[PDB]
Amino acid sequence: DIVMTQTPSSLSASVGDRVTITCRASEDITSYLNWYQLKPGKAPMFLIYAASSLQSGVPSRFSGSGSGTDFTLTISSLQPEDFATYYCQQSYSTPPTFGGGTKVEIKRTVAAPSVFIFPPSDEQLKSGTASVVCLLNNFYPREAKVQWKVDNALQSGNSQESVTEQDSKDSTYSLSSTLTLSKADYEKHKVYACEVTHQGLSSPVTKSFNRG
Amino acid sequence: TITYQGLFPYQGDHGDMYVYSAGHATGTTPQKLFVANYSQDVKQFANGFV
Repeated sequence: DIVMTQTPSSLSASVGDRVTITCRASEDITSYLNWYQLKPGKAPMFLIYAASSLQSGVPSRFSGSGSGTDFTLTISSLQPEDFATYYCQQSYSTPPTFGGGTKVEIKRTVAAPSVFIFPPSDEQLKSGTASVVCLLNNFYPREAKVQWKVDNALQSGNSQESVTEQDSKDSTYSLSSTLTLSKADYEKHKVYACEVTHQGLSSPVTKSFNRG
Repeated sequence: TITYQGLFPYQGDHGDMYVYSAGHATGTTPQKLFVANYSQDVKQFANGFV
């Protein structure tokens, strides 16, 4: 089956910035590529048909370019609507295959990462499930590395990461990490530390609390 | 006019229908072949077929 790969899986661009997206095909697709814009909570919208003609009801800034194996989608100016997933699908073969996808995040809001640690409340202790919450708020980088160290020992697979969508006021995601331990293991464990590594931050910060 | 006994199909036999079809193709370029599931199907050659 034909395979379509999107060269930019993810990229960062500000408003009014020209963006070029490249779709790569193992086999020739003369003029058979369809571009779809996907925004979360709504269906994908047709942008270019055959990679040569703009779909009706689509802004002129979106452009279809390229032929055969390589096709290019160019947006003259970035817009809030423009910041959505982009898919390139081959129409040449009987089964169409969509592209890897393009993700855009606004660079209008700038924030410095803030870390908070919350101990489990009494009801969690009586229930028998103890969850410690490390809260990352207002962090400018799209991805933040999070590690859990307890009593100088790293913990892996007992933590989960839940991240809200971009605030758009500062264009920064908010991430909460919860670490779950068995009651016997949790009680013997003392200091619980969540350390986050950020390329933007000069030094990874450790926010910790003692058991009790 | 005489009556003869020989291998013959029974009357009212619809039989098995097989149709060959054109493969998937672009306007000027041939593409993937289009075929049915006949290869998987196997039938008993008890006395042969017409």
